[PDB]
Amino acid sequence: NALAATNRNFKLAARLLGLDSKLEKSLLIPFREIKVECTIPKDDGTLASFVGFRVQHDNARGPMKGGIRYHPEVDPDEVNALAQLMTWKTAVAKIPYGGAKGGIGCDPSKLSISELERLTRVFTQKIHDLIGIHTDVPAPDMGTGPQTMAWILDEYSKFHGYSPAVVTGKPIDLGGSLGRDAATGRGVMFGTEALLNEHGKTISGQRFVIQGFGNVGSWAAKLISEKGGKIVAVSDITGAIKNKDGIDIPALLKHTKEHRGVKGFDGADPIDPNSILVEDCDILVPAALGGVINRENANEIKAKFIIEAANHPTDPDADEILSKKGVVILPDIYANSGGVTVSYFEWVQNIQGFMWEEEKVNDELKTYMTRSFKDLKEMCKTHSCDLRMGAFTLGVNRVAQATILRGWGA
Amino acid sequence: ALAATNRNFKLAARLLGLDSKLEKSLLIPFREIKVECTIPKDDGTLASFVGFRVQHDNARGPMKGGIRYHPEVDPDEVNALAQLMTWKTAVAKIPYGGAKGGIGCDPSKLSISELERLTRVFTQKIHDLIGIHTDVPAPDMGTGPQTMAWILDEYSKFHGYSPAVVTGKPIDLGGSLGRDAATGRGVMFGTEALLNEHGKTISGQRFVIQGFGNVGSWAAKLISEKGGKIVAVSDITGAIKNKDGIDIPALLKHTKEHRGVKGFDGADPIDPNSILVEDCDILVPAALGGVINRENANEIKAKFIIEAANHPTDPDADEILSKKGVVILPDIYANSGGVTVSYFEWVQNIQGFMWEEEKVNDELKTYMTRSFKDLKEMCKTHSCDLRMGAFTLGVNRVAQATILRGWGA
Amino acid sequence: LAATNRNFKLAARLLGLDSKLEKSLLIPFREIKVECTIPKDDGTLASFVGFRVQHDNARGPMKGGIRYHPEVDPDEVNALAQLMTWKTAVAKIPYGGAKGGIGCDPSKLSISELERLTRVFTQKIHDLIGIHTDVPAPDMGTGPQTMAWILDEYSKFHGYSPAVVTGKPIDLGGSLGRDAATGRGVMFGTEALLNEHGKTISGQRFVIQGFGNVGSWAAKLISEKGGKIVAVSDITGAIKNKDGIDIPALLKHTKEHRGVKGFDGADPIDPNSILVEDCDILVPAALGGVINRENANEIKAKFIIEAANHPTDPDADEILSKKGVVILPDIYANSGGVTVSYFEWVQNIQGFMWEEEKVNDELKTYMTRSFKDLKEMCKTHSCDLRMGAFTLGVNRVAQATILRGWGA
Amino acid sequence: NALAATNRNFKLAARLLGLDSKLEKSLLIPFREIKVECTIPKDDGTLASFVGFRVQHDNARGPMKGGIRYHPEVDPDEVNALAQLMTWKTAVAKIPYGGAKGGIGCDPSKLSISELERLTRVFTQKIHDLIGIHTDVPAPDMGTGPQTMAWILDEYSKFHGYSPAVVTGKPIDLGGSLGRDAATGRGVMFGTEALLNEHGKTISGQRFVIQGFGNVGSWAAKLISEKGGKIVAVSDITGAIKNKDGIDIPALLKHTKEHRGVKGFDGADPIDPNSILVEDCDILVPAALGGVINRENANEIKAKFIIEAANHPTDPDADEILSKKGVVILPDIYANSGGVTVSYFEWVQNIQGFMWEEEKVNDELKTYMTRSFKDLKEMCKTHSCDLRMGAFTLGVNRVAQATILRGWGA
Ligand SMILES: [K+]
Ligand SMILES: [K+]
Ligand SMILES: [K+]
Ligand SMILES: [K+]
Repeated sequence: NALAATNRNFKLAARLLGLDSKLEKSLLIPFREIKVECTIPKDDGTLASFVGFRVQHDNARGPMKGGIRYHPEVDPDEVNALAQLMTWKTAVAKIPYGGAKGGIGCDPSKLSISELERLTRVFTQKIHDLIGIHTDVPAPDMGTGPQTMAWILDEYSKFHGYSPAVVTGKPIDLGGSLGRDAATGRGVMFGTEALLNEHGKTISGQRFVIQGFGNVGSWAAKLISEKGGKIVAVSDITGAIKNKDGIDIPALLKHTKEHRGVKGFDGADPIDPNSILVEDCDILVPAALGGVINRENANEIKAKFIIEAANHPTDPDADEILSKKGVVILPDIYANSGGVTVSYFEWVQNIQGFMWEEEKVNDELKTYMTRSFKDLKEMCKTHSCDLRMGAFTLGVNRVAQATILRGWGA
Repeated sequence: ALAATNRNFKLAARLLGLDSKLEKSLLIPFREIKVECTIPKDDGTLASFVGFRVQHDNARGPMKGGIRYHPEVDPDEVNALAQLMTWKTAVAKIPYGGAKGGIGCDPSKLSISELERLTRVFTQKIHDLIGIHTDVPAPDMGTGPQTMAWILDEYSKFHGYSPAVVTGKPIDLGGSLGRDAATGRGVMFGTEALLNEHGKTISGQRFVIQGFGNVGSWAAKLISEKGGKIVAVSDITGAIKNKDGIDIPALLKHTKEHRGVKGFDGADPIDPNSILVEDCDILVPAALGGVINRENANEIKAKFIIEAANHPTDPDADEILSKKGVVILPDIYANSGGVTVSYFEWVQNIQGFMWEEEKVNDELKTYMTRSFKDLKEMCKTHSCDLRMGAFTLGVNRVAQATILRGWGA
Repeated sequence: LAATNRNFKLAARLLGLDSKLEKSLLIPFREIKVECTIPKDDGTLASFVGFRVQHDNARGPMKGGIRYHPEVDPDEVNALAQLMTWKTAVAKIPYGGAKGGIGCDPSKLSISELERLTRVFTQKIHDLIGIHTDVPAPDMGTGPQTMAWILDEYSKFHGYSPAVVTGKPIDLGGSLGRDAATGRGVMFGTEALLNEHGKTISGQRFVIQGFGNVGSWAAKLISEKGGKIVAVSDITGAIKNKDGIDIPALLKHTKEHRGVKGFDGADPIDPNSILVEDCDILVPAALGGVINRENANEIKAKFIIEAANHPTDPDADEILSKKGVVILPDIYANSGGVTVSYFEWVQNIQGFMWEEEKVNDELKTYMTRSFKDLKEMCKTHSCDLRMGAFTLGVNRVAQATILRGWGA
Repeated sequence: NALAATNRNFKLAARLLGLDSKLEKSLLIPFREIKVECTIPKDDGTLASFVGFRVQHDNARGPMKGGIRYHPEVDPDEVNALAQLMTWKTAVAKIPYGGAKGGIGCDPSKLSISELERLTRVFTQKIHDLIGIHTDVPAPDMGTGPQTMAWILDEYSKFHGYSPAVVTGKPIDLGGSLGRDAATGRGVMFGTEALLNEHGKTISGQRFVIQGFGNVGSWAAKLISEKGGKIVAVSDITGAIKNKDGIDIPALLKHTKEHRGVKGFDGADPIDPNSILVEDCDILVPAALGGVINRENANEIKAKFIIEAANHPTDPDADEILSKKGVVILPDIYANSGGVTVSYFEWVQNIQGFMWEEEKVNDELKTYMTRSFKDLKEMCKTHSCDLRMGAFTLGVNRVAQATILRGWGA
């Protein structure tokens, strides 16, 4: 209900710009769509056939970037929307990538680790000629992780020699970047301060509600509290906890790693899991799932700021409700761009054959996100639009310019 | 009768002892590609088209399949034809796999300069996905030898001169002699093979040929030259009959002059809808699919039907004509002379040395008789009709190569 | 071992070969060792060494088998690779000599492990071989399926490459007549040898020691050319018939059973006396060094066809050299195999398979020409057949080496 | 030779870690071993045939690195040991290389410069397909030098285009690195300060005896005196000299370069050339050859610290004797790693197409060696072992982790 909106925002941005319909159509059509057969022997000896795939949407601004999703549900339209979304996101970030997205229709929880490596290596064999250091650089996604990237790297290197830059999100021992783990969360804290400063405020003192406590949410909470932010409520799959005076995030993290959830945490009262988004605060950070803010609860949001750390957490219905209430929303396409930005930095480090210290990684991230927020701000002033539309017009403009500069045939 | 393809495959897999897991893998195509083809039109404005190529199976060698320029593109049909080509090349005993591709577009609305432009972009967008030993495209609806010349030309910018990358080229650019008559000549070859098995020969037999294009005319020419009596021929302009035999050479001059058979002295005109039920020995549907169907199958008087066209017999008519004792030479074999000679064109390009036409035709006789022998022996093995014998033979060969090559332990 | 090197220096001195050029001809072009580590079926790791000696490629791509065997003597492997270089030159096929394998016991591995290992080996050497570089073939412990796996795995790195290996299944581009190739070659050379002496295969009495893949095929085609196969031995025992063993009937018996011992139509004889049987033509077809000091004087044949490799070590060579026993050397006699393996490659290069009659007809052409070239070397240097073969082969490699030059 | 101890140290380190015996077996086996025929025309026209070779031991952690030896003595076992040592050495240094080692069995002192170029190019032609920018990067060694590398670079570039990164040790005019001459000596001084700092000490004031005065030894004395180190005794090819207040190193360096030895230096009294190891001081630097410290001279060593600047300078017996005395030994695998580390920097600069100023080379060298020393120490803390074993365990562990992360197929 918010991802079908991708094409809508695009067409909206294209109309904000003076985009010609013929160029718009070209930008909509992906550069390449690939489906491959992945047949492996299972541990019981019998054959198992899976379909791997890769949508390579756009490469005008450089090599394509996108995750590999191991998930049984594969909608052709949905995957295409994500590949296109990555094209604008990389453009908003001003990193020299295009957008792509791939995966294998499969359920990893029903495969042995032996089968998952076997499956991953076959998939790499079937697409090795379609990706590459300067063509398409995959990344982890739902159902895959650093070990997956390691296996891809190993098999790919058999066909083209050692190629650490062919995937990002690798283990540190295999050429992964420092700061990759904290990247998206750190970006969320960075972008929040940029937006607050634009209103004469700073993170220090503000009250935060963080819905979701996975990698992104947990890191956000850590770095934000370290900036003086008052984290008053946090939820995860195990429950939701509140502390009006501020949750001690270091203590929570220590509890959360040991106990595998925020539930049972001494030092914060448990609260109704369905009250977390409507809890009283200044800044609301949806950091788990999509569609959690909708027509059913938009009027009950109390924050003046919503930092879309998760993807598509706010449906179009809630978007217009909160606008007509003075709520500013930092759109996900910008708010969580620290991840893909740092992945660009990982690739750069591999291209340069020399890793950066973490202070440099983080320093460049601050620079890239400061600049992109400024450009994002100026697009809004130019087109008298909200932040989300400013991000899409900014992204579509850059792709369109690069496309035009490179030309079509004769 | 086209969507019936999976029916023939699923049956053949059951006639063979194929494991259900291996059967599913054989159904899954090796690769499916969609590419953006945007070109500047003659007026300067942009035009965007989608090109595509389904590469179904390559167990038995490089993939082979036509390129279709047509605005209507059904994904299932494209996949079905690619799968069909996999079985057909296996029946032919030529070392290819099956593929099928094209661009969704209407060439009648494009200038010739735009069509070259569009063809070159498509080649640039897929050149890394085809190749001398990978995938050898060929013409199909909306493309022809000129299109192949353009592909050859653009592909060679990326890989050096590569005449073997496409078949159906002009003779001047390494196309094969005998390429025009190949399908038609193959039909006559398969007819004699089938008749020889019944102690009969072409000489004397009465032929009805529905459709008089390249395939139909060539069959009529070469069959009449073997002593066959063509008693009726129909085409887009009408149908003409002569119970004592139509003089094909004279008819060919009339049809080349008058762009149709209607008006030919030496054959009375007859109802174009009556052509399939005319009295004869051998009926050659050579125009369209499904022309022999549930409504007219019982009314066929021929003891043999030579499927020169593709899918001329619906499953319904297959059983009616089977029980009435009609032997049907199935399309997958009967018109394989074309794909066989396209293999010969490629072989000649691979060997850097063209064949005399007599060699082309002589190898074709060898390839189609030997494949008929194997086709015959499969039917006896499984007590099945020719069409089912062909699918089981084709699926068995691919399965053998797939199993020999393995799935990485 | 050093058995080969002994013939080589002898041939090198027969020709006027420069000692420095001779040293280079002896040194192999390349020696490769690679680690092949696979997970075993129980999950634990297993590490094997693969290897390939690439001896000489002056005359074209190198050719040689892959042997899966636990015993790996570096001296043997180099000797075999060097021998292949000479063998391909006597055959006049445009190949050089190479030889490789994996130290492992295939009898202790599942087919899953054997496939895994084969593919890993291919990954480890794919960049060191190729359709125009080095074309492997089956050998001890490998067969057509092994070639199929190599073909499949190699093709992931370089596209479909049927010509990268020979000995493939026919379903994957293997040659017709490949199975009978070596056996037919021995029959061809026997007729050439007899024709030089005013005799023909027809009428001559054959005792055939060994009835494996090669021996069985030899017996078949000679019986069909009128040869009287009067005694045959193999791993299970020996049978004799002065009027001739019916090779089809013998083949029927052996195909049902696992040996000829029990064959109606030939009474059994002593398994170790076959070499000393009364006949005109004796064919050692099993193992090396079997013709030796202990039984050389008791050979009654005037003709010995070396179907096996190194069946006569130097000791018997000189004993039989006197008294007039003719020996057709292994380097030529079993070259039918490597010749038809060349034809398999040619067919794959041409993308168009040959009828079997063409394979066999070209086989007859290539071996006749090489025999004629072989005899003239013997006449030129007043030497026996074995040295004549070495002189011919080493001459061809040296000529090719010199024409191509050394930079300068 | 403490060279044959290589397999000795490894199986120990592999046992200190929980290394599966089968994985230990694979880590022992080299990835590839190559022998090639190198036949060239000599200047008199006659043929000469040589055998070139390259052991490529391990590449789990990256491209292989190793020297090319032009030397008539070729022991296969020793060459394999050296390539294996390099695998561990690069892992301790934390540079992304594996270990290799090669050469040509030949005596360059019996060859003209024209024949040496001919032979060098023929060797490159025979192995060009087995090395590469991301595969295996050779370097000078005994019998080869910058000119050798220039010829390799030139001939290789005919086959793969300009490839300055294919070898290190190049002439500076062809992309060689600044500071490469002082690298090993400077590295010795860096590690010495790192070691002393853990003991609350600094280079300043302490007494140095430096045995051997080659490239490494001379540079060490130079850099050490400049930090305040008191070099009280020096040995070289011509003899040994002493000065209880400290030998004036700048003045001596002037004396040694003109005269080509230390024999004759005003400002330092001569001493027994065979007494050099038993001189009283704080830090003794064996900097010439291996096995110079053995059981016969171990008990009377007066230093609390031995900086193994040379390779294999301490035999196993003395290692335990000096441990049983409170003597700390900085092992050669770490102490002289400045060379290989800067060779990595040379490669990096060529990969990036942009040379570093010398100060940057030296600052990065300091960074890499302090970081590796800190890592080396924490390994000792975990395994309660000496510095030498701490280095092997650290290197073997890193290789083992990379190997496992990349996996084995199925
Ligand atoms: K596009
Ligand atoms: K398939
Ligand atoms: K040689
Ligand atoms: K290893």
